[PDB]
Amino acid sequence: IVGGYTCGANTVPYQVSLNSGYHFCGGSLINSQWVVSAAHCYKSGIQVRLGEDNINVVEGNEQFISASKSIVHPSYNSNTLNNDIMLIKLKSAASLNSRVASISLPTSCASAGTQCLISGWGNTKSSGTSYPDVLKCLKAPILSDSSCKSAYPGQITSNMFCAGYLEGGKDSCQGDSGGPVVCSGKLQGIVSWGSGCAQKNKPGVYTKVCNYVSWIKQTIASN
Ligand SMILES: COc1ccc2[nH]cc(CCN)c2c1
Ligand SMILES: [Ca+2]
Repeated sequence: IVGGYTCGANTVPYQVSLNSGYHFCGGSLINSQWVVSAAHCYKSGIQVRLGEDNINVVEGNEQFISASKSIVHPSYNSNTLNNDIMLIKLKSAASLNSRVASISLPTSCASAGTQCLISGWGNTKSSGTSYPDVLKCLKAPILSDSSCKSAYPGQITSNMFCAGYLEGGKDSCQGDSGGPVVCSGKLQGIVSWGSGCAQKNKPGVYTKVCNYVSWIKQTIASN
């Protein structure tokens, strides 16, 4: 997260870190046994880390639970990042509390202008590299479909939205991948892609979760 703020320990209780020996992606806890992330975060050997603030220090609220199964969206296209969503089933249910909590799926798609919270442990610079150890937060609005399509001609599908600032300076970045965009207490987006981070006229692009609720619910019910 470039141009954000330090969230504060366990203020974003649905945020997960996907760990394969190191943090490599975020995700969101949607019930005691399931995480949603980005399909581009797929790999085998995932441990889900819940209750994290500092990803390098054991602070006492963590739960470390191995993935049993990963399900990439059947229509995920790694070239276009259309359908950039994946579900991860935990080996055992998480213990839910004020610091480890699920985030509700949306019943409705959020409109342009809605303010959202984006969180992650990604890079905090738009040029060069500095990785924070504690969770960073950014408040950003959903942009109009027309602004989003004007910024990324020929690349925005109906399964994507833009959020952020056309001015630049505030955005999700490398290592924020898979993390949540929460608007009005519902999961509306997944950190998916962009052209660099925090560049002028290049907002972040997010998976439009409201289009996937039926797939999520059906998949969870049968796995
Ligand atoms: C440094 O460039 C990258 C590299 C990989 C990335 N994944 C997701 C994003 C978000 C951009 N908002 C991103 C940016
Ligand atoms: Ca920790």
